[PDB]
Amino acid sequence: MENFQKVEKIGEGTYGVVYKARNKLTGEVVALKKIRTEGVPSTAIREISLLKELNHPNIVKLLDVIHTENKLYLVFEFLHQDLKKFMDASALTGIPLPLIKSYLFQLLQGLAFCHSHRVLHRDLKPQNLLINTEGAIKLADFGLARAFGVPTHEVVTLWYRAPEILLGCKYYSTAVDIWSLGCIFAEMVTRRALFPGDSEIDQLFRIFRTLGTPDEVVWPGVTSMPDYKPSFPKWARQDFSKVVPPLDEDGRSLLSQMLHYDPNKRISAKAALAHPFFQDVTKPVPHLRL
Ligand SMILES: C=CCNc1nc(N)c(C(=O)c2ccncc2)s1
Repeated sequence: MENFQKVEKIGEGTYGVVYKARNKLTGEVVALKKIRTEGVPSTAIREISLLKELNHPNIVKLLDVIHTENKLYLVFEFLHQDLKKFMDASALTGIPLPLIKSYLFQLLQGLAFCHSHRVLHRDLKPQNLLINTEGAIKLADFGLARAFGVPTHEVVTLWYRAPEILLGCKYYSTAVDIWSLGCIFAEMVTRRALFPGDSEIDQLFRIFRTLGTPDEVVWPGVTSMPDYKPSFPKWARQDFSKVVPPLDEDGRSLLSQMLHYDPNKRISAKAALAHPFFQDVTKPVPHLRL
């Protein structure tokens, strides 16, 4: 904008570009997202202005929404690093379990809050989980699909997409976020993406190959879904101890519940917080190189 100075470009999206900026007047440093077009749909600006009220310590604060000259600016509190970068930097050593558990616990708290207020993220990924030096981790760049929908030179990653979305479900439930967070949990533990699909069908088949091709037994209604094909190959579920070694049984149990095929059987964020895995949760600080 004009009340700001683009320190640097910190991100790219199909929607818009993200900049680290400094408020010429208040001096506060923020992340600024710029978006495209002929009048900007209002049904969007309303679901957006509503997110300005969704305040929680584990949700990146949306400071302002500014619609001007066919441009939409979202001003957010700035964090210094995202989990994707932190994982790459911790890849040789691995994030210590206590920190993984603390991050998973905080993210479930952020989701429990969003979900209790009927708001879904829809596009959780390491790149939009932001961390600070205080040991906090926060949810950012909400999918605002209910605000806009589902999305140059920016291929959308499908690695964290819940199976019901890939199968063409018309209505997303809060379970899509739990699925995405389970995939992230597995990735933090193993230091490798759980289901790195490079196309929608490849994404779906990688999930099937690991968790077994779903059927009416484990997911009632699955065979009636829009993109379900009877011709899908039938893979047997793989031994789950092979999925996230060396994660302990409490962690494996919780992950397995976050990855249930049936959105109705999938654990909620609130129930996940009560899982035995968090009996010894603590809040360590990460070592950050900024
Ligand atoms: C991760 C380091 C840069 N600092 C950031 N800080 C914040 N708050 C960021 C975002 O809210 C964000 C917006 C749109 N897409 C992705 C992230 S990015």
